[PDB]
Amino acid sequence: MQIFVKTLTGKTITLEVEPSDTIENVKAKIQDKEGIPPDQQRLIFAGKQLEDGRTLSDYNIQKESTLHLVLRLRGGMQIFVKTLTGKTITLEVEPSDTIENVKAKIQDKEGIPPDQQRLIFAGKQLEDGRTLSDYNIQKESTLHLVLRLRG
Amino acid sequence: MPVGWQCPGCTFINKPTRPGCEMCCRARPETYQIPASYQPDEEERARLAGEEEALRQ
Ligand SMILES: [Zn+2]
Repeated sequence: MQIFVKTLTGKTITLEVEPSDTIENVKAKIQDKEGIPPDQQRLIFAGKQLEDGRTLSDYNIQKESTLHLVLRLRGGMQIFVKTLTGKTITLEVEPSDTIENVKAKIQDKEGIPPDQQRLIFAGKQLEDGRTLSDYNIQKESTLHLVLRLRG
Repeated sequence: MPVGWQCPGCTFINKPTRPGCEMCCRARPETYQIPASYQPDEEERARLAGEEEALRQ
């Protein structure tokens, strides 16, 4: 039977599967088509993240169902950056990222140069050259962004 | 069966109190209202409790 996998990047992938196929098998078929390693793939159906050892039938995924594919870094995690405007931005980072690395990702969302960003965590302003790991900043930690505005 | 806010980007259904999508990082819709009757799992409760700890300091 056929199922469809929709990516964020718009694209739709068509797969040939059996209800008995495991999520792992499905990711392998996506890798065969798109080159994406299964360990970087998150598949979503019925609002749930699908687990590798379950089958399509386990999730009641029927012929011509659409699954949604999101790509995530193998060793990554998320943190939140709260701004003084109340916007919360969610970022994918890893323990190895330096504060400078994190600022670069913030610049993509906020349009603010790193040299005008300050990040505060646990009452302390963070230093550019240190890692999230160094600061014991774990998954789902909230950092606070403050802007350095001229004048 | 999931309960929460659907990310309109990836269709993942998120914990009501999470500010951004657990799958794709997209921000929670501004129109979604956290239900007063939501009872967060222990990990999310502890996360929020941590945030609440920070404010008092
Ligand atoms: Zn999403």
